[PDB]
Amino acid sequence: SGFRKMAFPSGKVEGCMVQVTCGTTTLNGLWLDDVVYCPRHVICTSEDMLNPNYEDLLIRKSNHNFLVQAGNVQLRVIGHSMQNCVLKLKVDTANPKTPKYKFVRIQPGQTFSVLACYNGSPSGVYQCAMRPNFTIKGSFLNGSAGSVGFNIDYDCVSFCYMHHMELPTGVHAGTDLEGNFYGPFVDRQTAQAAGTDTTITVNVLAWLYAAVINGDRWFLNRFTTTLNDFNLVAMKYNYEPLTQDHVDILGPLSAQTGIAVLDMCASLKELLQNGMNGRTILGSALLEDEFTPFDVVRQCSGVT
Amino acid sequence: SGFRKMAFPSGKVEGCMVQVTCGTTTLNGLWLDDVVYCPRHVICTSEDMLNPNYEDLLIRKSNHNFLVQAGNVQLRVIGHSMQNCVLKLKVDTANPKTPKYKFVRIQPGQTFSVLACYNGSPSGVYQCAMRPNFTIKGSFLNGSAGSVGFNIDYDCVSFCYMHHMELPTGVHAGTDLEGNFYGPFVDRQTAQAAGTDTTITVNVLAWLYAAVINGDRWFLNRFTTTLNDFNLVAMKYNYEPLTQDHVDILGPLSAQTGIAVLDMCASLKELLQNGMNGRTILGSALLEDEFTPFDVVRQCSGVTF
Amino acid sequence: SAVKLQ
Amino acid sequence: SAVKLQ
Repeated sequence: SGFRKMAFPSGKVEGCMVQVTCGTTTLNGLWLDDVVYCPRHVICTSEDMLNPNYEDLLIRKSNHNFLVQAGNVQLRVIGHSMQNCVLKLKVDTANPKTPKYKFVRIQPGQTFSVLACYNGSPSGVYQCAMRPNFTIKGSFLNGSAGSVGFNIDYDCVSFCYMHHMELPTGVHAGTDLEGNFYGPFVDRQTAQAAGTDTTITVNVLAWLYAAVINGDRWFLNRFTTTLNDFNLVAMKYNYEPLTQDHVDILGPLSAQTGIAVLDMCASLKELLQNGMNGRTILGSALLEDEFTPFDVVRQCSGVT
Repeated sequence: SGFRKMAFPSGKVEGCMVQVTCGTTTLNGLWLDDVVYCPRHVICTSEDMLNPNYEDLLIRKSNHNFLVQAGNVQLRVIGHSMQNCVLKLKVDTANPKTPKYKFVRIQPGQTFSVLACYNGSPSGVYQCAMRPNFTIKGSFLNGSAGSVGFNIDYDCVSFCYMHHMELPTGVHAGTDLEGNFYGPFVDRQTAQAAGTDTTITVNVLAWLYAAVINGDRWFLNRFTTTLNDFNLVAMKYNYEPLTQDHVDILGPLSAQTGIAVLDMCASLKELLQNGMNGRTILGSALLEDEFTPFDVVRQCSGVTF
Repeated sequence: SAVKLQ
Repeated sequence: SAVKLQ
């Protein structure tokens, strides 16, 4: 029993973290086989933060202008290239701790773990969701760029996020590992704002199923709803539309608990109307939306 | 900026987790040096668990009755003994990945990272606090006993918790790594209840400081309070007594933010008497008490390991 | 219920 | 206000 915001074990990612310095700028890189991936703004100076031309900044650099440190060992850079918003630094040694891995681009509403690092060393690990507006609500300070987000499946690390920057509202933005930003953001210190964020409906429903699995039913009611009427109501509370694909994805949890998805939808409609009235659900006084249906099954079934 | 429930990096501990099987019972063990530590109820069968006589169950066992698997490598057990509620299994192979470590016993209110494991394989990591009633609000299924809780201090992993069991209320209980239970519980399958829990006041104040560091000041007010007056209000709401030692531990956060500890107490008092008025603090509608003052500093200053 | 040894 | 590259 119990339900916690659980991250993946970080060991396999720890063994890939290095430090990259160009000039006086230092951030983190990811060392897989003989390539180090890092955010391209490591080549910026103080004159290059509003409108950097990264092609022009990079052509002025030689391999030996990049200092890569893995623990207390310097790695010699023997080539460099830019791919979208990331640099790829070829080094003369393959990382012997390279796990089996994949680069994936995730969708809004999917979760992942973050290993927050500074100067190539880890600070801690936490669980994140890609918000509908393509930001993440992380915990990142100056120097954390190049920290990564990831999922582990069996023995395979799926890297899905590289951290770049913080928006003025305090939320975070970054790229996939091919250097394409999530969202309509760019690596410039101009004013940029995300779309209005919304609540991840399919995740809230998964979490309500988790609460039932854990033995709590107080919030259910005798009603059902059409998908149409559910979405008309939920939208009024700034919730994301629920699709038939989402309904299908909730099938396993529905079958495990005996509660039809549209009956859980009717529960959620009443929770939004009423609030919790001094009660909590799985220890929270708000409706939680950063667990996916897979996260719930993983944690209530003990996947390792 | 931002504030998250942040666990320690787990790599040093992942390398220490093994599977221990005795008969039909399987759980996790912690492999350090040439010893594997695990809960003593691994020697129980399902019929032995209402009132096990662990002394007699263990006399009946030989080294070969314990199967220890480290990944897919079998570690031969060459000695066994019981220390309180843990077994110590001497093995033929010292763990080459043993980190710098110590065993520590923590006090209520202190936090730690849990590496939840099944069949000797790490499943996930999350933060926990030892509650004032000596339970932890974990996430643990059958087979998770022998999972450990830890903190890191630079070079040294400090192991403070080994998981044993789940109470009827769904909260969890375990021991230190010398096998001494936290709280008034015993390892048998009987009805047992923890004392009524209370809120860890010093941690709530740390979390309010974290909110200030992150630009949340709406709850700050111009009122003042004495330590004694605050405590009189705290007890009415089931909060632990704030002590002077707690006031002192909050020094660095108080000096960082320029808010006196007693002024943060005045803010908390008003939060307790009037609520949040439909507002949130750091994304939460409840007052959070599972961050210690040091947890706040390690996160907000980017301390690494 | 009773305590569950895990 | 401005984005901060980290």
